[PDB]
Amino acid sequence: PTPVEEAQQKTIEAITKAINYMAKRRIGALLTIERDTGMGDYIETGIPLNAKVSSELLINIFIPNTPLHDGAVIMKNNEIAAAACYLPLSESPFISKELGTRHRAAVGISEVTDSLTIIVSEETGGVSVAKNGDLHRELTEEALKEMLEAEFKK
Amino acid sequence: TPVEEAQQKTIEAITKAINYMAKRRIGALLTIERDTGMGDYIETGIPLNAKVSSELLINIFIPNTPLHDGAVIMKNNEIAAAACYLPLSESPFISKELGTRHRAAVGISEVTDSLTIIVSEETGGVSVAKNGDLHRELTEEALKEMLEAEFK
Ligand SMILES: CC(=O)Nc1nc(C)c(-c2csc(N)n2)s1
Ligand SMILES: CC(=O)Nc1nc(C)c(-c2csc(N)n2)s1
Ligand SMILES: [Cl-]
Ligand SMILES: [Cl-]
Ligand SMILES: [Cl-]
Ligand SMILES: [Cl-]
Ligand SMILES: [Cl-]
Ligand SMILES: [Cl-]
Repeated sequence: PTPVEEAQQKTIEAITKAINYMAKRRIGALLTIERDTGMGDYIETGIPLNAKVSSELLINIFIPNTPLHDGAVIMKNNEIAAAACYLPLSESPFISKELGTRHRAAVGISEVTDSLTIIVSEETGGVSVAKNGDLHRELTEEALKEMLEAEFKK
Repeated sequence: TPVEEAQQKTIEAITKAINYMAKRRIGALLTIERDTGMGDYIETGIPLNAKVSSELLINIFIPNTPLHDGAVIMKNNEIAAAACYLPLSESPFISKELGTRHRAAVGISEVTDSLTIIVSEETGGVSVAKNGDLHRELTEEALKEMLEAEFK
């Protein structure tokens, strides 16, 4: 385990801990992780943080009725770049009618970037992921961690 | 100058966040490093190294959240860490009207030249600890003058 590999693993654990905490509490969340496609244009629409990753900061951002909780958090490598960001809303006809704006935004950014977006439903606490225009819903924590590990490789 | 404009933006962010928390009576503890290094206390909290904004400061201190207990420590115009430990003053002149937040603020002000702002969770009153003294029930004008004196 090189320092970079360990850093990546700590970031993955930080994400999965935060998502699990919010899922249990029905705390709605929208977390977009930059991959190879730069997302500066969307990062600039939010509140700049440029912060180190922690599960604690991720949770604190999404607490309901707070300044930062609406909109997307966008992450870069080992960084929380900005919160309350705008994302394009998908027009896909495959987006279930019972889903929220968070899901429409996550699929939207996944259609025009190679990013990975995680969504926590404030209705059910269910966890979903948007990638390449596809939305995969009702993920177990095992499924989420394995997705992140597969996606962080490259 | 760019530095000066950055400083005033930081002061405005702090004062807007403190005003918000005072109105809601949200307890808060914010220490700003000056010439005495505070790395030993920064290391006790959660690393952030985050840009200052009123929004982030508010989100940190929301009650019953991971980051709300402990001190935020600011250094070099950034939020270095949250949920940090500070030394509790042993002064016999701190009123028992005041909380652990205030005793920690006075304590760090006894061993550093930092400026610490405290919002009371009971009254929303704003105080500042500097050089071992605690200045209570501050107006918005007095807090801004203190921060301007401190950043100059
Ligand atoms: C064109 C447009 O409207 N883009 C949006 N993006 C995001 C991330 C939004 C949002 C609103 S409330 C919430 N939790 N997330 S709206
Ligand atoms: C020895 C010791 O414990 N020092 C402390 N520092 C800080 C900043 C504290 C705090 C603020 S709010 C809360 N519940 N605790 S206790
Ligand atoms: Cl970019
Ligand atoms: Cl939702
Ligand atoms: Cl779901
Ligand atoms: Cl409170
Ligand atoms: Cl908590
Ligand atoms: Cl208090």
